[PDB]
Amino acid sequence: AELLSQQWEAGMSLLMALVVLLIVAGNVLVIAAIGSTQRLQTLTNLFITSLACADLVVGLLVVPFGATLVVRGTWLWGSFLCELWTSLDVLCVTASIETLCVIAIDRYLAITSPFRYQSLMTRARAKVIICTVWAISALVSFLPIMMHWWRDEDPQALKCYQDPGCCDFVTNRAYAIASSIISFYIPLLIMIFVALRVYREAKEQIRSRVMLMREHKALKTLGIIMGVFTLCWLPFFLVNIVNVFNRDLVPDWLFVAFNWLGYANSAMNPIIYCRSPDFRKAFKRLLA
Ligand SMILES: CC(C)CCC[C@@H](C)[C@H]1CC[C@H]2[C@@H]3CC=C4C[C@@H](OC(=O)CCC(=O)O)CC[C@]4(C)[C@H]3CC[C@]12C
Ligand SMILES: CCCCCCCCCC(=O)N(CCO)C[C@@H](O)[C@@H](O)[C@@H](O)[C@@H](O)CO
Ligand SMILES: CC(C)NC[C@H](O)c1ccc(O)c(O)c1
Ligand code: NA
Repeated sequence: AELLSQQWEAGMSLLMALVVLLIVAGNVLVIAAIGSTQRLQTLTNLFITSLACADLVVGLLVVPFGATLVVRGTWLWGSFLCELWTSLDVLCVTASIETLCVIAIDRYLAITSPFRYQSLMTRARAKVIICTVWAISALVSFLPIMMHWWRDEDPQALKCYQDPGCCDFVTNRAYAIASSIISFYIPLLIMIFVALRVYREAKEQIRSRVMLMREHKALKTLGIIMGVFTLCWLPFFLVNIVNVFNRDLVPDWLFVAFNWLGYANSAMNPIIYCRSPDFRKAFKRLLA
């Protein structure tokens, strides 16, 4: 029994250490590549930097803390840090999906009014966009959490809030539905709708020719970013709505799983950016 625990503990700590490393390595690379390569300092890559920062926070903060939880079987860090950890978790997913929308809108704009785009998109304005995203994201994630709008009346739940070694995010139905809709479902819809317009206007372009194939590989890359993010988080967000209506329909282990799949997504973008010649050559440079 104490052997089964020691085996599991150490093998899990390892897998965990790996995912931390993969996320932090991958995203530092992306930030450095962009930071040190003028060729890669497009306005669009500013949003990528932002998205990589969200993933970076998941790597440095979110995953390590949740790893100690998954490994040791309790929250070691006390109540305040549990709330902060919970916030940083919600913040990141919110910032990611909002930044993806911005990216999709940037691309729709550049593809359908290259001239208006030219005289409306500047570095100074791209920074305002990024900050506004983080501002709205913080607004929507921190305040209700710090202000306890999320808590439940149930005595089983009240037992967990009092237990300083419990860090379970048991929420009332109102918050479950609300935060899901506000932080994920609405920007998910917006992003899809916009990304389908981008696809249309890109296919009503085909009918120099190499200039247009290079742009279309880049577009499809962003496409994959958005698709993969959706697959990594939608199963969690459906299961979240469903629990509000029936806690028996979907097994608990699968609810935990879908959340980790969510965290896993922060590892993926740097791999996907390898489709691009420039990133790949910058990745070889840096790693020496
Ligand atoms: C909480 C949920 C419901 C919000 C989800 C919506 C966001 C994903 C998107 C939809 C459209 C985006 C907005 C579209 C345009 C802008 C203008 C943009 O930058 C500027 O206006 C710079 C102008 C300047 O100051 O000179 C600021 C961000 C903002 C509000 C964007 C921030 C994110 C928005 C609101
Ligand atoms: C952007 C996210 C914002 C979400 C804001 C949700 C705030 C709503 C707060 C809320 O709905 N409750 C108080 C929570 O402080 C009610 C719950 O406590 C509920 O458990 C009880 O009223 C039950 O008795 C239901 O019949
Ligand atoms: C393990 C818990 C803290 N993970 C929370 C999950 O990432 C989440 C993200 C956004 C939400 O709106 C939400 O309710 C829940
Ligand atoms: Na607790």
